[PDB]
Amino acid sequence: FNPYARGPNPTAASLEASAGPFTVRSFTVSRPSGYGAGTVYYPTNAGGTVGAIAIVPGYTARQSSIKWWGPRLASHGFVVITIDTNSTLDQPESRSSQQMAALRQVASLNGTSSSPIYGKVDTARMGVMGWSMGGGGSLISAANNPSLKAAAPQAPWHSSTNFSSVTVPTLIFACENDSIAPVASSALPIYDSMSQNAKQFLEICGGSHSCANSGNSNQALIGKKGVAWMKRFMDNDTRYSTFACENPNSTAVCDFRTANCS
Ligand SMILES: *[C@@H]1O[C@H](CO)[C@@H](O)[C@H](O)[C@H]1NC(C)=O
Ligand SMILES: *[C@@H]1O[C@H](CO)[C@@H](O)[C@H](O)[C@H]1NC(C)=O
Ligand SMILES: *[C@@H]1O[C@H](CO)[C@@H](O)[C@H](O)[C@H]1NC(C)=O
Ligand SMILES: *[C@@H]1O[C@H](CO)[C@@H](O)[C@H](O)[C@H]1NC(C)=O
Repeated sequence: FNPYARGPNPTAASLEASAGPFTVRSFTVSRPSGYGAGTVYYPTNAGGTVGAIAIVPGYTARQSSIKWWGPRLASHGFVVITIDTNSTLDQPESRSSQQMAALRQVASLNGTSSSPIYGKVDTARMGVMGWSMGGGGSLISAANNPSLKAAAPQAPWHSSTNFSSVTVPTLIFACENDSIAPVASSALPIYDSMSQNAKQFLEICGGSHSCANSGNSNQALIGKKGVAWMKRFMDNDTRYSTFACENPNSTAVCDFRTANCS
């Protein structure tokens, strides 16, 4: 028996749906501690403590760019914080620090009797996501904090592609037609650098740099993969092993790679 398993046995249809099995509520963080602002999404009815995921936007961008992940993930049994950075022009290292400050504050709110997430969080089970420089920051977070259970950045950018130190299970979303952080010089080299981990590469056909953002036309596939990855690795939930590891057989997938996935 897996003490972290939540929710019904998954299906393709249940993971491609706009909403998971749990009812979601949200709040604005009242006093953001070490980052600009944040929104916490949480399930009201998960039936046990859940892991936490912190999601960071790209350069110039705000929560709106990554907000669709909050309800999508929380509805499957996660506490999700979407942040604004101290500056829209923060670089990846700063974004990583702020992402981890957001996870810290979620852990603090677990212990805060006034918070809607009082006693809802397993602080030992955490995940990192983000777009562009926030995706680079997620990879920095993973490199610096190997106790993180999963990473799933989208269209990442970092001034270095070498993440050979990362031992955290890492899914990279990439966008075929990205001209900001081209796949061939950013996402794919970042993927190829990682030698120690479970990892996956999923490139979306015809995608611009914003192909995994709020308002994308591939929420069925991208949401299925992001939830499956986080369930598999944050919850050690092998019910999700096939959904996490499979080549999905979608018209939307223009490049796929996976390694050390079980
Ligand atoms: C973000 O700003 C807060 C001040 O509100 C500060 O505590 C934190 O250090 C800043 N983080 C970075 C990485 O600059
Ligand atoms: C969060 O608090 C609840 C109860 O108030 C507790 O059961 C749980 O273990 C806490 N999370 C962590 C990681 O300690
Ligand atoms: C990344 O950095 C490590 C540590 O220096 C080095 O051994 C390795 O060759 C580099 N990886 C790539 C893919 O360049
Ligand atoms: C992949 O999906 C298409 C679209 O529905 C389907 O026609 C095809 O038979 C599928 N591939 C496999 C493995 O069956």
